[PDB]
Amino acid sequence: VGSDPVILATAGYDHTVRFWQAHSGICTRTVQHQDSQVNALEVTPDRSMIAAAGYQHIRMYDLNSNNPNPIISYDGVNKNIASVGFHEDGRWMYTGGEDCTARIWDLRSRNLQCQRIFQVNAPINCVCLHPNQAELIVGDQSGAIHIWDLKTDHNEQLIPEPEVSITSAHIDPDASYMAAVNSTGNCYVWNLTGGIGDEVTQLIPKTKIPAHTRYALQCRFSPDSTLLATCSADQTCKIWRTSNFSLMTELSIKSGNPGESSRGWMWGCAFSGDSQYIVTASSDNLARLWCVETGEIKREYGGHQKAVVCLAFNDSV
Amino acid sequence: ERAAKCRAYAKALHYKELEFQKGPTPAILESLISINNKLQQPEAAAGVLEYAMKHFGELEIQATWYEKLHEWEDALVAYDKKMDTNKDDPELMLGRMRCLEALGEWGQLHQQCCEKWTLVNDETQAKMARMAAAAAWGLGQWDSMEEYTCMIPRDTHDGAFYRAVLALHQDLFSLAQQCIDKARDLLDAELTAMAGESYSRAYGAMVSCHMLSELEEVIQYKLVPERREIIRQIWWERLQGCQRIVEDWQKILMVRSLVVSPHEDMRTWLKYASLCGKSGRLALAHKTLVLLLGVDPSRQLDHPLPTVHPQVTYAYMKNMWKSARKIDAFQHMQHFVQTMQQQAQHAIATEDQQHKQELHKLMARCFLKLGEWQLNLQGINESTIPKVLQYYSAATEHDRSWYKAWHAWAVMNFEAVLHYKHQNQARDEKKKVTEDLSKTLLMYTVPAVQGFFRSISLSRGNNLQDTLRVLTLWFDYGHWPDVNEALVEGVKAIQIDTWLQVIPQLIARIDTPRPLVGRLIHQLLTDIGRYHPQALIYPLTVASKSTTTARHNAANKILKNMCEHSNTLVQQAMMVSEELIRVAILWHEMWHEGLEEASRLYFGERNVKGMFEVLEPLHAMMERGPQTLKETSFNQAYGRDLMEAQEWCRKYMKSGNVKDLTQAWDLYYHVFRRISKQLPQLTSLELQYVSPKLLMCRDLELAVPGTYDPNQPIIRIQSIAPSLQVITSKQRPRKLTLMGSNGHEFVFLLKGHEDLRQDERVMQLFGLVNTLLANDPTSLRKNLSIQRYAVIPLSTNSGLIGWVPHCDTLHALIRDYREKKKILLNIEHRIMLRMAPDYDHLTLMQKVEVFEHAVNNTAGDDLAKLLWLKSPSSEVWFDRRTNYTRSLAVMSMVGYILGLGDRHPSNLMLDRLSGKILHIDFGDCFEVAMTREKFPEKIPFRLTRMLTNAMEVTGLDGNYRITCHTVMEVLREHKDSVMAVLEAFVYDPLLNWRLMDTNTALNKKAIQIINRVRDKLTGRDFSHDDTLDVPTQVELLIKQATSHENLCQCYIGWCPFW
Ligand SMILES: Nc1ccc(-c2ccc3ncc4ccc(=O)n(-c5cccc(C(F)(F)F)c5)c4c3c2)cn1
Repeated sequence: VGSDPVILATAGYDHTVRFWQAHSGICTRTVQHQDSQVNALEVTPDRSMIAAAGYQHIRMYDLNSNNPNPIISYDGVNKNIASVGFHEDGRWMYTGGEDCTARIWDLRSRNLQCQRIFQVNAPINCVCLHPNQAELIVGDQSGAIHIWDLKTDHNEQLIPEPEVSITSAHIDPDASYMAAVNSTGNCYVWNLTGGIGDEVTQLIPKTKIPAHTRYALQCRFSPDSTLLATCSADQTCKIWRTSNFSLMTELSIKSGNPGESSRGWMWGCAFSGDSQYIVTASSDNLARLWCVETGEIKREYGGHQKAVVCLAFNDSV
Repeated sequence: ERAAKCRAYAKALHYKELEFQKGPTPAILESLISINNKLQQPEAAAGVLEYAMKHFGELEIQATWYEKLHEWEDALVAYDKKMDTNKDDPELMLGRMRCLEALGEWGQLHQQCCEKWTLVNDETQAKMARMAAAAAWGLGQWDSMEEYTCMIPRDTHDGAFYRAVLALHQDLFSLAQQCIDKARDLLDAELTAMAGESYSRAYGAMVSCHMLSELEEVIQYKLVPERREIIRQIWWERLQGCQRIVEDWQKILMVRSLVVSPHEDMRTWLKYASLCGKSGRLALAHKTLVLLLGVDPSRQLDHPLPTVHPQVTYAYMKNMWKSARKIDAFQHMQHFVQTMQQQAQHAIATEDQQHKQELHKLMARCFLKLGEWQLNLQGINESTIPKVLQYYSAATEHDRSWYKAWHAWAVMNFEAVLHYKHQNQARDEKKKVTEDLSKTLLMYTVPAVQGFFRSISLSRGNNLQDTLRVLTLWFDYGHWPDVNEALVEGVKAIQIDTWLQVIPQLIARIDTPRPLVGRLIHQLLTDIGRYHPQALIYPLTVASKSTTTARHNAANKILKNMCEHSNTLVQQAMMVSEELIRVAILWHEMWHEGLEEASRLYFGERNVKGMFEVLEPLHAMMERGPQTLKETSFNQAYGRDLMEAQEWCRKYMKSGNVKDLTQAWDLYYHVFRRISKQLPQLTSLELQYVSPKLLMCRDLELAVPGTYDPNQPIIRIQSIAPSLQVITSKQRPRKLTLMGSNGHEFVFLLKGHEDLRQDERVMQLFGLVNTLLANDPTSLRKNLSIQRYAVIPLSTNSGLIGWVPHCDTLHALIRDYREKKKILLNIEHRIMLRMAPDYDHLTLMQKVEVFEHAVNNTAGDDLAKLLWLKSPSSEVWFDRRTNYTRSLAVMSMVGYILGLGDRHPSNLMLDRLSGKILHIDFGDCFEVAMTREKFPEKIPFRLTRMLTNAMEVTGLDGNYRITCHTVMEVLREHKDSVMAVLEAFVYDPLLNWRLMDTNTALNKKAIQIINRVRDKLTGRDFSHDDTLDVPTQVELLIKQATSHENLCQCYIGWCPFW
């Protein structure tokens, strides 16, 4: 279940983290995550274990021991933990909390204490790490985006449109683009000045996509750096060309009649390695596998009783 | 039906709205502004356009919107932009002109008429005439009037009218006589042709019927020389009286202009000019004054002003200040005054006494402005302080009476005191220091006190602010002799009446350590006891039973002092309050809470020292022996057990066992189980078992709690109803009912365990806001008020609350409708939990969804809909709604300034007969509700979905928002009176306990709160640096009150979905 080539994980308000087999929609194992909804799921680069950011904790179940319970809990923080991110070399973990702090966790050591804390006024909605492992982008509810240099500690901040909360931000593998998405439903794209190794790493504004009318809930670049995806409270995941910044494919779950009142938000998404498919987390209790080109619903992952807010997806050799 | 016709319109509006409900169409939107206009509901309809705007920019041209929004000044410059970019466009010019005839711009309306006379359009030729005749009329040019009148048909009421004017100029009176009656019957038939769905043309028909009857007095003025005073008086009276917007009054004056040139009217035109600048038509008011002066728009701008007509020059001066030119305005004031005092001192040859007097009174007004403006231009500092005091005192000299002049001077002295205090706390943040300061403070304190006094006597019936102000200096200045003297002087001079306004503020300082201060308080209080006791007994009785010695001591002295004088009234009131307190928390009820608390401390806290403090006084309380049958029948069933349960407790006190102590709890848990069973059976209390003394009471001289006011014959407790309903609640309050000596009944709520004192101060504040609202004309025009109720505290625990008739809680009305219509009461709640079992821990993002999802699967009607099913007609329905919307908006703004939190559906209620809204429970005041730990409020006032819904559709745009500015406008103006009151209980010695709960000195805390308030009253509430005007701030607030993000966070009990 971490031994299968594909890792696919789903979590939400139903107190379970369920694991799925990508190509069939059979649920493999399910784990007990009680006393909280799951805010975020991320599988460690190590493929050993998966993190579950929740309310005032990050419980980390195991993908190797194929059965037990949390290997690691992280407590002693109040209000939600909203984002989790990992550093390639095993031992770092970065979190953003409603408690207004980005935190760095030493995974190879004891302590519910964290090796570092970065404080901001305003809850931190997302935390994301520049491919170079030297910088952490941190977006908060004020609308400010913080670039935190992990060496210099030199915080540098940037507000786009905002008086509006930025919801999630991401950065393409090739470190050329950084994207932020906000509550207005906007998507900002910056070009990356690769300062790197003896750093500057600047950000140059490029486009502002009117991605959605309603809340934009997350953004993510395809491995390719070809595509940018946007999940939203308008029950939609829109996929944008990086060359054009035009719309390529739209996946949606909007009824079929205006008098249905919806049933479901589009919470998260994750591309496949080859950037061919996309997985989709929704409040209708289902995860979905789409073909990014046709926008075909290629599979439905049904199991959870209550809503789904989380995906984790893994393709590594 | 005449009253039967509006009923039809009301009922159509109900369906017409219910149609709009299903789908907003420009079709409905049309037959909606119209039907609200027939119903002569103007502003509500204005909101219908506000929505029409923000959704359909589709009767197009942003000048057709500025024109329909009566914003002529905007539509004019919009039409110039629309014409100079476009071409000729026949209609664009028609509107361009209509703006001019409303703005009273005859200069341009006449030019634009002649200068453009190809006018190949024939309708364009017809309308053209009506306008360019009135334009001509205002411009003198009568030849032009006749030319343009000879184009208006004699069929039109307008055509028949202007003939009556051209005749009256050329002196053809029987021509004019007939023309008037023909224009009447051509307008009489015209008010039936558009049988309702017309403009303010039935409202402006009153402008035409006014002008026609005035145009007949203008006839009377021409031949009969003996109405030259008669006609001028009614003209003058029906002016200060009448309230017709600027524009109509131009026309009304133009009729009177045929007969009296402005120079003989002077007062008439100044009064008109006065209103042009108040409504905000400065460039118009200027032209009025330029005419009256008979000198330039002072184009010779570097020159001195003409002192030819002192009264007009002063108007100009303040128009200049309200205009842009305000350093220039200030400058002309210094010189105008210097010119005036010479025109007095030298020019007054004795037989000139009236001119001397009115001249000295104009000067006082000048000095008040000089002081006013100086403070505005420079603020308050060491250079300005003496200068304005100088200006104000000068005014004080020249008017001697006049509230405002003595007021200004007091407040300046008092602000001079504050300036140095707050400068010296600045010093001490970083011995001869205190000395010069003592000299400083004392120098300004004594005049302040003096000024506030002479100002209070000149307000009489309207001086809450100034009176409280006296107290701040009184209390605040631990009395250095000089200050005390001024006080005792004033107390002698001022009426005793005054102090009633302020009784609780005085009583809060009975136990004043400062010895000179207390002395006077006691003496004053006793004298207030002498004339109007009653106004004193209840509050003094509270005090005389107080844990703090000095309080209850000094309180008794004043009561003793009242026995020489009203003894049995002191005795009656003494007992009635004692008994009521017994009845409020019964012997077992106190035990039940005392046992819960005792087990929490022992079994869940290992605290026997707290536990013993909980039990011992309950034992001592009964040690006195039963005094009512209820206290005996209790003593049987429980007493022996308890007296012996204490036996074991005190065997432990000495033995330090734990087997001794467990024997006690063995007994305690016996009686607890016994009482608990009987508790939900307490659904009534009978006076003959519970307090026999109260049943006994017949025809007392004691007044029915909180009914006493001078002016009004005293109502006495003639009898008390023998049964009290017990509302089965957490605090099981009683529903005591009394009989009045007038005959009528009085119902109260006898509360057990809430310090009722805060609520009382709030009612006090409300009292004020209510005066302020009855005094602002607009507010009085619309009936804006807060429904208030009686609050008579009886101790720190208990009190009495006036029952409001015809009321049910919001919650009550819904719970009914919901069960009647077979809807699960708590459905939104159950929907939310089914979706998110962990709701309270979700992220904001996550919460908003669940909340939205609940709302989208439930009715927003309920309230709106049950209020329709309640109504016996449709006009009754409609009015209850107009009441509702207004009353709610009033308390929305006031509640914001008070920082009134915790507005859940059982804390506000609706009068089912008026439809007006009413607030209860004023615990969480100031930001407190939002500052808390668990579940903080993000809301400023409840403006929840069903409340929005119950308003007219086009709600917040219509009546609500308008009423919001009006109310908030009043509050900003009167910011000081409001701040006196609030300040008066933030720093209240016995009420400071409400902000130390930020835990679950205060000097610095109390300061914040009061700043918080000032911010809110000076548009500094939002961003620190912007000073937001009312409509922005209001907009901002409605925004905050409606944000799903703000509502989804509210504790679920508050029902953000109701
Ligand atoms: N702390 C409080 C609570 C309630 C009241 C208060 C005051 C006047 C009322 N006048 C009329 C009505 C009519 C229906 C009515 O239900 N109430 C009312 C509302 C809430 C709570 C209660 C209580 F439990 F205290 F009885 C009564 C009331 C009133 C409640 C005052 N102070």
